[PDB]
Amino acid sequence: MSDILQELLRVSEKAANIARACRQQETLFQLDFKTLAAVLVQEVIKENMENKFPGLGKKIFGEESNELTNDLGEKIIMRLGPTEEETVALLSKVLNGNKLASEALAKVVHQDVFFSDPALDSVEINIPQDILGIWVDPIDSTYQYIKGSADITPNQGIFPSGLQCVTVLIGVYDIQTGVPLMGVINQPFVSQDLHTRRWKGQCYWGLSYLGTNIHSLLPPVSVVISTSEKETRIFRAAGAGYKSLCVILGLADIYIFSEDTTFKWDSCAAHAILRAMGGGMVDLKECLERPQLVYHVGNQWANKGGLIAYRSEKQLETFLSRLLQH
Ligand SMILES: O=P(O)(O)O[C@H]1[C@H](O)[C@@H](O)[C@H](OP(=O)(O)O)[C@@H](O)[C@H]1O
Ligand SMILES: [Ca+2]
Ligand SMILES: [Ca+2]
Repeated sequence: MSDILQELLRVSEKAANIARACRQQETLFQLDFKTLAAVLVQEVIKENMENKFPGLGKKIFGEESNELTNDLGEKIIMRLGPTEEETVALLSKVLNGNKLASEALAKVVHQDVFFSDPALDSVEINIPQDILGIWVDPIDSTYQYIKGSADITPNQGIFPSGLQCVTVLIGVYDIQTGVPLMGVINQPFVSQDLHTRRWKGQCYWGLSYLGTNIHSLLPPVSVVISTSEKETRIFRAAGAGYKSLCVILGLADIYIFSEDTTFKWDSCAAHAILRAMGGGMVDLKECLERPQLVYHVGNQWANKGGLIAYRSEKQLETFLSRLLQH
């Protein structure tokens, strides 16, 4: 429902805050750290949603485990809190007792966020909690996150690489039918002030429930196609979330992926937002033999057969016609 969606936006901003903190504070920029940040962000999302909506916390699935393996080989189960002290203790257990890295992490983990949207505040939609499943990618395009390029110049509005390709993806789907219902995409690194080195982000939301379709306000902007960097008119770009975003905003009309290296958490949130706009994601191999992606049944959680992401079915039929006449 709209309430759950507002909470998801809030925790998306907290996740973006953790992601930015790990690269803009010197002690965190010091420092496997990428999976540490990913597992931490996923756990922050999960625990916030469980605390605000009891019973939801078990329904939140993601790319990361909640277990980590420190330098000694100890398995540590990630449970934060109940407040900052035990979080600093747990982080000192994972980070070999580096006290100020632990303290900075717990400081931005437990820091309250009051990020809202007046558009979604008046929307009053209720959805029974028992039917909701959640796929979460805490940090999409991890290689661009660690690479940290800030100076990349886009091509026709599309960044081929850089921190702009990093996203936090939170998708909600129907447990029984497998249809995506709700979507949040957080872009933590959209704009950087050259003189303060501070990054401004963006967030996009969508909802598609029983014939009702709402979405966040989009900025104003033959076919334009986005492909990934290792895919084997047409632009290359990093990030599954980011390419779906290019389709959402209209920077591109089709996003094709022919490999089987995406998963439900890569595509769920974006699929829901696209669905709220008349678009969707279809199974690529299924269309070529002549079928929307579902999120309740696995194979394991990979989107086997690749995908096409589209905002307008007009463009999809045009493209498939021209495509398989060769
Ligand atoms: O950048 P591409 O070429 O679109 O490749 C995508 C990449 O962006 C991420 O979505 C990646 O997940 P992750 O970054 O979370 O490991 C996914 O597995 C790759 O297939
Ligand atoms: Ca990821
Ligand atoms: Ca991913």
